[PDB]
Amino acid sequence: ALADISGYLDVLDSVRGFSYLENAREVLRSGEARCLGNPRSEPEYVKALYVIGASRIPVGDGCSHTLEELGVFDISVPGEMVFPSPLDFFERGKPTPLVRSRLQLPNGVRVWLKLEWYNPFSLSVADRPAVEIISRLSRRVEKGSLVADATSSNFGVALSAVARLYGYRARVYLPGAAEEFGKLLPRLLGAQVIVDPEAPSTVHLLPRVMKDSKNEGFVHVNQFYNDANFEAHMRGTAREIFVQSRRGGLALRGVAGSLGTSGHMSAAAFYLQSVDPSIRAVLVQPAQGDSIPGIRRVETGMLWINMLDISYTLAEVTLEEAMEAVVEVARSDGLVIGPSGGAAVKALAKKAAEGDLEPGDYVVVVPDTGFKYLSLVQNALE
Ligand SMILES: Cc1ncc(COP(=O)(O)O)c(CN[C@@H](COP(=O)(O)O)C(=O)O)c1O
Repeated sequence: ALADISGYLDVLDSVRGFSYLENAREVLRSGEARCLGNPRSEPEYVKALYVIGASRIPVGDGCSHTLEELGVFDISVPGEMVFPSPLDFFERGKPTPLVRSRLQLPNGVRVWLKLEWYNPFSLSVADRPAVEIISRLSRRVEKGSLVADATSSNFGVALSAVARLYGYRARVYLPGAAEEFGKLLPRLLGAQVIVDPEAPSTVHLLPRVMKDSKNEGFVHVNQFYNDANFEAHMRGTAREIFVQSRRGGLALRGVAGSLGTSGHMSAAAFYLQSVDPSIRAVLVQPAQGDSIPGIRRVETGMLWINMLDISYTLAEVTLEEAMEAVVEVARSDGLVIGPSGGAAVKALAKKAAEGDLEPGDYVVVVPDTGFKYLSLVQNALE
């Protein structure tokens, strides 16, 4: 029998650790889930169903239910794109678009771009962990409280918009090299902004954010370490790639993407590899010395990509190459993607050129829109 999962969402605040992900993997592998006689007594199984995108739980004795029955494949978007409020727009206005590029890659690699700027608050993939993180906290943190984090730009914008929509104040910390939209748009959205010209990277800033958190008592939502980030992408980004691949008729052979906190690409690789373990994940390594906004090198400390049972391949990409790929996609598709999106197209093209990849459909997650990076666009034009 089926029950509405929204009833059982306290397992989100009681289950800890990654061991529940075994259940998520097996349900996705087998395409079905066993009924729970006492759902309240299996909180790991319930969390696993939420995390893969079920809206209903299987309840009863000996029965089982398919992904489709559990609502993994439910259509959420009203055909007419009308929404009673901004958060309902964020929630129901999904999947984000998956668009075949006209770009031709060597060796039968067909390229599809998943456009994460179609998120309403930061015009970036960072809306999704902001919403899930503030939502989970809205259960236990009193309204009016301050929330804060370190960001490269995007997550701090999404944080400021989302915290305000739920009744919280926000503070964002940024390094001096961050884009101007990152330092300015949070103030527009009513958040306090702290810029460190000394900080060379966003993780550099984490000790200061932690220290100020002890002194002032604000909630440090810590997108680097908060599992709600990874879980937002499992039930959003990754489940969409799966559902979009199936209903789209793609022969999905891999996904490509870039790593900041590593939340969205871990989710993508973990989720799809549960369904089919030969699916590649090609991941961008910014070249040592180079700064590509929003992203960073693996060895510098990433939670999910490291701890989860995920296969991936790295590719080194310089900022110059990322920008040449922004240029090619624009001229080829008329879409203007951000530097980290060009970096992932470039990483996929490298692997294609080397003969490493099966022919088929590859999805590239494009984190944001190039319109936000005019100085780098001007440099690339040269
Ligand atoms: C523009 C851009 N491109 C890629 C990413 C990577 O997503 P992840 O968190 O792996 O999921 C982001 C994410 N931006 C964060 C993190 O900045 P860091 O370099 O310290 O991870 C942000 O603060 O906005 C992004 O913005």
